[PDB]
Amino acid sequence: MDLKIKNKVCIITGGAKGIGYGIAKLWASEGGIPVIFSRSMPKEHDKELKKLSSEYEFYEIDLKNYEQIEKLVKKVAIKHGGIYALVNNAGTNDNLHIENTSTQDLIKSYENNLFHYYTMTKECLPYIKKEQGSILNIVSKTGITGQGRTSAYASAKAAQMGFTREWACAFAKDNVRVNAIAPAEVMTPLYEKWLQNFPNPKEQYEKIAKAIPLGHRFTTIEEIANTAVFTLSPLASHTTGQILMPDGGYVHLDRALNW
Amino acid sequence: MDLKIKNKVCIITGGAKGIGYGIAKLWASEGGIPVIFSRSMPKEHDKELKKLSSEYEFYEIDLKNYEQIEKLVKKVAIKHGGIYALVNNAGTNDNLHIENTSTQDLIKSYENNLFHYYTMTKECLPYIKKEQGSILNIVSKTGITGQGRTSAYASAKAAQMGFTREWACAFAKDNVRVNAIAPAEVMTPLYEKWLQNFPNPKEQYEKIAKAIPLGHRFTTIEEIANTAVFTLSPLASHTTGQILMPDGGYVHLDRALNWD
Repeated sequence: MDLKIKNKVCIITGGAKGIGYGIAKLWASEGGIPVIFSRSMPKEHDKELKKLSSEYEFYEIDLKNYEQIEKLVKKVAIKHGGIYALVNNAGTNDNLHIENTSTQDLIKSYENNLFHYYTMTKECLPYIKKEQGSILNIVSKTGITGQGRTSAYASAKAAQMGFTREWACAFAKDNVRVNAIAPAEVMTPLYEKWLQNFPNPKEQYEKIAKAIPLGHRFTTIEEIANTAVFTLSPLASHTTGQILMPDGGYVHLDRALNW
Repeated sequence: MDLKIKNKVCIITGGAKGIGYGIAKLWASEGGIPVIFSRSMPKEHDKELKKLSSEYEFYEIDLKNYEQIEKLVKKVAIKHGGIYALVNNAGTNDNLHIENTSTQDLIKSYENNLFHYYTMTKECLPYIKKEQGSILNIVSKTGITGQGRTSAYASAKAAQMGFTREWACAFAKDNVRVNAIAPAEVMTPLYEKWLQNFPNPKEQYEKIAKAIPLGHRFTTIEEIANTAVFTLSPLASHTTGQILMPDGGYVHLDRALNWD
């Protein structure tokens, strides 16, 4: 299947690790040019991305600094001639519960998880409109389902679903598509380290994983990336405003399901 | 992108024309083997599918005949060694409004549009489970949004969304994925024929298409097929229970949206 993304530039925030890095590698392996906006880039990942895409670039960026985003997005467009797509992905679940988190720390969490989806999209939009490209917002099941001790992350993820619908409305006339992917449980190196905090890591994994109908196992980075890159590509040219769940059935299947 | 469907068999009901045929062609272009279950097969379409896949087959079938379905699904599995996927797609919008349609005629509509989704899936399931394959139900925006003068079609399409969720639950343990695609307005030769019946076909098209946010134009068969075949493939290996809308924004974006 020819995704028709050869030499198309995609900026990926938080693209140096985890889901974002999986999207970056697949974008490059399909002929696209990934541009990584992250605070840091592991040297081994820089090496692999360079092997996959000779025009790939890493831009060291503090996504809480709006002026740095404006400067760096413009440098990307100058270097490459334009931008076809943006994947907003930087952020983490910081488990900030309302009952012991101040409003000020909610806002600090939004600085880390929410506001740069807006700033990045604002600055990329003139270029993405010119190329009739794509915006993809990586969100989370938690913005749909809740979780119970993570008010700041849950509301940021839902806000980004709202941006997805709003920007889909705003730019459909421009033939710019705007979609989101809501992963549920995705195995990443960071998740693996978290599981290793537990007295029995395999037991904790199985405790979480048994609630996933399809295979009682976490989604893979590859599975998220496959749907992300297909959705960004022109082969998904009438898909907009969608919140996509490649999640093993986590959101939609009967909560009581078991083996 | 390597979809990893080389030599995998997919049965497509209503696969001789329109959306089903687009799925069949793309399945074959990507290395899969499409098997078409329909009442008839255009000669030119048979020629094109054979050009794409020497093992493609057309089986003439009355999808209201459950025993013929049983016998022909078995024939496919014997011939090819198994079945990886099923696309349930046969049916039409017959615009049967409740106020002037008897319950008997509702049921006759279900014979045309609904019951064979169950029968086909029942008979394919042992084979698809063995191959840890995929079931894809083609439904319609109308099962979600309603329309207003098509009770039989709307309820059949919604019933099939129910089957999608139920079968996803039933066979997740078997690593069988079950999903649906809900197209909105898809340009097909059948749609073009329907439009040509109006005194002003262009204006009728534009009246409908102006309500589609992405481009004020119908979805293409290729757009439906691309999402269908990707979803069927092992690359969507954690996608199940989904009702997918490649639809230009028809279901989800503000109904008031316009280009002003």
